[PDB]
Amino acid sequence: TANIPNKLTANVRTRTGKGASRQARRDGKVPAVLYGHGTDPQHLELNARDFAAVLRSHGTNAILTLDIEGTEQLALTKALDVHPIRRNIQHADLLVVQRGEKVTVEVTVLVEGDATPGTLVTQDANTIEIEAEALSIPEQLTVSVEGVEAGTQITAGQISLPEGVNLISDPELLVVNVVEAPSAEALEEEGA
Amino acid sequence: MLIPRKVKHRKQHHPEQRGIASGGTSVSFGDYGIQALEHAYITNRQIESARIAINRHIKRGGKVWINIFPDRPLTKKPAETRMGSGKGSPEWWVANVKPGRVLFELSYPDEKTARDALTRAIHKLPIKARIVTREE
Amino acid sequence: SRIGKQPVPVPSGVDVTINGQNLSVKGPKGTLTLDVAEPISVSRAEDGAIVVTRPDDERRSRSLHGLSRTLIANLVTGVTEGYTQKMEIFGVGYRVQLKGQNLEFALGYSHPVLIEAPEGITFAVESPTKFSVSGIDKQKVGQISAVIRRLRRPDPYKGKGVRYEGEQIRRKVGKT
Amino acid sequence: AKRGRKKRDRKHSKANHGKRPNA
Amino acid sequence: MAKADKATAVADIAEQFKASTATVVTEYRGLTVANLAELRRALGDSATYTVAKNTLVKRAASEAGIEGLDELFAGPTAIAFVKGEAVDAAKAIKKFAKDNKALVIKGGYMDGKALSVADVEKIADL
Amino acid sequence: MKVNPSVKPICDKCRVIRRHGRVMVICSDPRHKQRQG
RNA sequence: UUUCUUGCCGGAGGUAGAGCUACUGGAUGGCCGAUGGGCCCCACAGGGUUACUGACGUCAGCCAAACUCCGAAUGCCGGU
RNA sequence: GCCCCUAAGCGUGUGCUAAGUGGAAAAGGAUGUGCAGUCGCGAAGACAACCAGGAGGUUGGCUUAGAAGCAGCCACCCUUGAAAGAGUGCGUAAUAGCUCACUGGUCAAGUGAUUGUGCGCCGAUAAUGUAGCGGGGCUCAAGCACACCGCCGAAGCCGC
RNA sequence: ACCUCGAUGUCGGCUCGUCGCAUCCUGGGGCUGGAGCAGGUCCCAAGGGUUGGGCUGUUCGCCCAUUAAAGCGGCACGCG
Ligand SMILES: [Mg+2]
Ligand SMILES: [Mg+2]
Ligand SMILES: [Mg+2]
Ligand SMILES: [Mg+2]
Ligand SMILES: [Mg+2]
Ligand SMILES: [Mg+2]
Ligand SMILES: [Mg+2]
Ligand SMILES: [Mg+2]
Ligand SMILES: [Mg+2]
Ligand SMILES: [Mg+2]
Ligand SMILES: [Mg+2]
Ligand SMILES: [Mg+2]
Ligand SMILES: [Mg+2]
Ligand SMILES: [Mg+2]
Ligand SMILES: [Mg+2]
Ligand SMILES: [Mg+2]
Ligand SMILES: [Mg+2]
Ligand SMILES: [Mg+2]
Ligand SMILES: [Mg+2]
Ligand SMILES: [Mg+2]
Ligand SMILES: [Mg+2]
Ligand SMILES: [Mg+2]
Ligand SMILES: [Mg+2]
Ligand SMILES: [Mg+2]
Ligand SMILES: [Mg+2]
Ligand SMILES: [Mg+2]
Ligand SMILES: [Mg+2]
Ligand SMILES: [Mg+2]
Ligand SMILES: [Mg+2]
Ligand SMILES: [Mg+2]
Ligand SMILES: [Mg+2]
Ligand SMILES: [Mg+2]
Ligand SMILES: [Mg+2]
Ligand SMILES: [Mg+2]
Ligand SMILES: [Mg+2]
Ligand SMILES: [Mg+2]
Ligand SMILES: [Mg+2]
Ligand SMILES: [Mg+2]
Ligand SMILES: [Mg+2]
Ligand SMILES: [Zn+2]
Repeated sequence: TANIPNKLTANVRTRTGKGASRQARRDGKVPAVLYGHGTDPQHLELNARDFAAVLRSHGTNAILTLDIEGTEQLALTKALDVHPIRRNIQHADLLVVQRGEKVTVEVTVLVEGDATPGTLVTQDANTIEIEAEALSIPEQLTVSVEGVEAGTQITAGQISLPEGVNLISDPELLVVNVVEAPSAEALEEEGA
Repeated sequence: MLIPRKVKHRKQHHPEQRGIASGGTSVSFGDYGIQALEHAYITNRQIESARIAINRHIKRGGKVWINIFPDRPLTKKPAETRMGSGKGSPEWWVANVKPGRVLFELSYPDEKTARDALTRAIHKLPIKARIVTREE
Repeated sequence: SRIGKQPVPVPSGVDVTINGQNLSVKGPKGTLTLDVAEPISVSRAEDGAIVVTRPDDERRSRSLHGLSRTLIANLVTGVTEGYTQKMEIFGVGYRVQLKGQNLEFALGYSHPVLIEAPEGITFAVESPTKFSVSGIDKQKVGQISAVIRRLRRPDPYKGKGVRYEGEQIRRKVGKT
Repeated sequence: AKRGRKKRDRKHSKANHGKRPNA
Repeated sequence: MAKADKATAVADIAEQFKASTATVVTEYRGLTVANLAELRRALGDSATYTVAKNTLVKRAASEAGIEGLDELFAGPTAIAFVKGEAVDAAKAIKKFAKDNKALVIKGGYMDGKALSVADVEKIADL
Repeated sequence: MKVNPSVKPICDKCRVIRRHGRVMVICSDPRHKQRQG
């Protein structure tokens, strides 16, 4: 499992404040902050279209290499802020990472397969925490369900993982649950 | 018909209806859900009507979640009465909702049927609404 | 646009004269005049074809190009060969007959109904149950055909009335 | 009725800037 | 169908033609499923009966010298490969065509040259 | 000829058109005919 | 000039907001659930070998003028 | 505020409006129109249109008088393939037929969807006389949006 | 409770009008679970007409004989 960095251009902010941030967002640049173990916080700007394209292409957790006035830095998108209604990228958090580091990254999980007629699939947990080096973080994790019946509680620890990844979350977590199909009587009874 | 078992205080002011919802603005119980846009006081009977409308069309499979509960009361005084002489009595219960709040959540295999049921539900509410999914 | 792109062929036995925007065609069956839309210009290809061109690519020009092309094609075809339309009758005791330039019907009313023949159109009947209408102008032929058809109200039970050759009318049965 | 709606919508003129006495 | 699928079909017919001795071209229009299945069963003993696309066979014909059959691909075309012997399948298709009256043989290929319908009939008779 | 604020293609054969600023739907079945107003 | 305005400095609050394993209440869906703090033989010993209850726990998503682990701009007193 | 009533611009440049919107309004409905961003397909022949094939166990099981693809429930299996879906319907008590879904042969490049936005349409309806631009009138804007140049305008300020 | 208490006189009935259409008849159409007479529903339309009696002061309402019909409302619940 290997991944390649994505290149983007960033500029040093001239002014800081709510007015400046609003003006930049209106213009079409999303403000962001770069901080890490280097003890040297920096706050920059990115191109909204390019950033959105990169996120769409390579998921939420992507390795980014930045061109800061001719200097190259390796950064990871730690967290994002999204407006609940307009659905924009209000702000971004970037963490400096060098090759050969252990990081805690949350990765989404997907469920695919076929179910028996009396089986209904439910997903209690959508994300898990895994520890791996920067360049081998998976973009998606899949779990297969085929011909299960009755109680088939899928445990988080039971998920198959690649090499070089540690399951930070305890094995006690439950991710996917399978229960008998509902009925009209139960549906009517519930909610009254 | 959802009502609270008991409340510490039985008569209260009008709930505040300003601002944008902060919590519960993301949908994670199933696959599809509803989010509001306007401000209004959703009633218990409206909630019941929406739930019945969804269920009667979904029929066998799936299940529905409700993320709100009409616990805050409202009062009405007897008609044909002058003003004053004290406050009225509680009549119907409402739930405060703000833009971004997620109301209902449904999980079902078929996207077409799910969206049809959600639209049937939306048509019964007093405010505009939009269908949203689990993925970002 | 797509329909109007193809130039309209001109048969040898057709005489075409162009005077600015007015257009006239002389042929064996007669002559007719025409007026073209101002925004669109028409040109005569030297190889015996009609060329219609549009200056722009907006809504009005796009709409008018095909209309003008089809109208010119219809005009040339009509002046060349002509146009005809024939009908047929159904029911019991329904008859048609010809008297000079006029035509008389018998639809079962207390009185007989007459139809007046306008200019440039002639009626022809071969059988008491079937007749035909002939003319040169397609629009006029269609108008008179519609007027003839509208004489009797629709009947979805017994199908009594008049209609075109292969026209199929929806029918339903009243059990009572 | 018609009369009441007319006045309150007449406050949206350019000069009054949106505020008019007695609504 | 995808580009990979079309390429796979081209390669499939290319190798089928390479492994086959000769082939004939016929029209499958106006034939019912029952008689089509009957013909397939009759011809399955020695040869194979399938349907080929005009452009697809045109492209697959570039490898060999059968490019002269390009002019014969106008309209519907059903391709048959004679893996075993030559005359059995030709006579079978001729008898089926004359019995049905709804099938017309466009031509065939053998000896590295295309031949007209009269020559196809003569070789089938031989 | 139904007259309602909302007009929809009831069956898979209806076609929606526009005439003189009024949106009406026509179809082979007479029942399926209505207009806005 | 002790009045008022501006800059600077020292001052105590409990709103808006937000939060809940931080207290009192309302409350959405899951998990084992001993022990219903309890019921097929009542054995003094297998389970809802049976659709319950499931406490306490734990997974997550919420609400309150008479809830506050938190908490501002204006406002007010004093000094220059 | 600057077409006339009336003092001053039937001002300059770039775009939108076909509804007198401008000069009344909601849930909701819709092939009106301009801009920005998408995925699928398209020279290996896209979409529509105009000829052929659209089948065999098969009437799949329960249900019913009845159930054959089309009151209802379970799989929603499979052979032949180019394609057959336990089939979206308007068809008969039940069969039988018109068909259709994907696809073949002829023409030749646009064809669909949601995504966000500027303007618009329907929803529209009370009583003495148009009467919801102040009047005449205006889409050859005298309407709307973004920039630029001027003027008229009080007992406000300046001048004696 | 905003004008009228140094005054805005009142419920029905009689006489006399005028206006709106959310139409009772007369006039023109669409769809029908429209065979025809006769019916149900929607669309356009305000030129004309819309009776006489028994009962209560009535409004309202029941009833007796007719016609095409015996419409709903506004004008200080029209009009001393
Ligand atoms: Mg909260
Ligand atoms: Mg609503
Ligand atoms: Mg007010
Ligand atoms: Mg002092
Ligand atoms: Mg403090
Ligand atoms: Mg306190
Ligand atoms: Mg608050
Ligand atoms: Mg608590
Ligand atoms: Mg939460
Ligand atoms: Mg308060
Ligand atoms: Mg508080
Ligand atoms: Mg205070
Ligand atoms: Mg002047
Ligand atoms: Mg001008
Ligand atoms: Mg411009
Ligand atoms: Mg209008
Ligand atoms: Mg207006
Ligand atoms: Mg409106
Ligand atoms: Mg809508
Ligand atoms: Mg077919
Ligand atoms: Mg089968
Ligand atoms: Mg059934
Ligand atoms: Mg848009
Ligand atoms: Mg004016
Ligand atoms: Mg002064
Ligand atoms: Mg008073
Ligand atoms: Mg008084
Ligand atoms: Mg008095
Ligand atoms: Mg009086
Ligand atoms: Mg009317
Ligand atoms: Mg009438
Ligand atoms: Mg009716
Ligand atoms: Mg009338
Ligand atoms: Mg008159
Ligand atoms: Mg009146
Ligand atoms: Mg008086
Ligand atoms: Mg009076
Ligand atoms: Mg009066
Ligand atoms: Mg009155
Ligand atoms: Zn239809």
